[PDB]
Amino acid sequence: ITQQQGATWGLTRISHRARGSTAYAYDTSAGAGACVYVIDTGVEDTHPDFEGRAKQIKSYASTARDGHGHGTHCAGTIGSKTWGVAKKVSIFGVKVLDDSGSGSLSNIIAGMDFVASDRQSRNCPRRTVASMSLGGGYSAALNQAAARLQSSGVFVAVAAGNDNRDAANTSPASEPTVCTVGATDSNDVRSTFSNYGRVVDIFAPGTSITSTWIGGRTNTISGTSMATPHIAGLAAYLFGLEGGSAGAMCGRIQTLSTKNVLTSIPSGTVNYLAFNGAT
Repeated sequence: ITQQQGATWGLTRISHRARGSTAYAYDTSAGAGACVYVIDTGVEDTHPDFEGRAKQIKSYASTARDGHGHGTHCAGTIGSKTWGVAKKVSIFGVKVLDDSGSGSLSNIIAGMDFVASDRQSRNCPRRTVASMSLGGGYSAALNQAAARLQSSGVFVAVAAGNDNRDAANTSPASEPTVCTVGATDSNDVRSTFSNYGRVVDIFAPGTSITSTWIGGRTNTISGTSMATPHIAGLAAYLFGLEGGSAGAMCGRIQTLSTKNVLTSIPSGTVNYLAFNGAT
């Protein structure tokens, strides 16, 4: 167990039962041997903070690289050296959204099955994760694709949505079999924009999260898209430390989670906050 001093709040929060720490405590295994696919606007794999552990390998949009930054930020929270949860994990960028931030249903689905097939040919001994920080209106097609990816042996973490309503009307968030992620702020209050409801499985840091950005810079933004990679990284971390299965990982994260500390969690929604068991 090592301690990253002065780490960004999201990392400090998932490594401690209570607010107050300025450090990120985590096991040195740091997710080594695990793989995390980021289905978003792409990942600027040239960012120095990835130490070459990130690779943008597929695009279904107009361009082939992340010209927005959203996907790079999520990738950064997953495993960048300075802002990441699993600092030694391998990251793969799958671009399904154009640089504006939008993409077709067909391309989003195609991004999911691509992960399902590609991960089979990659050396990912500890296991594979799919991080989906995207969420539009309800879509059976999106839910089915996410379900297929999950069933194929990949742990899928998806954003709950930012409509401040039940995530039942958001996809892939509404898919029962995936791990749906809500967002919280540094004072343990549900993010003002975070969706909720029975379909949400876990909450993680999502308000004012700092991470990698395009141009080799950094940025601080908010959204369930920021909370999702905390969970994606946590699973990669657990895979590399205690192992586990893709099908039991969401439940494992719920079991380990810090309970009853969040404010504004309506009855019927789980008051579970991501915890890595490092302290």
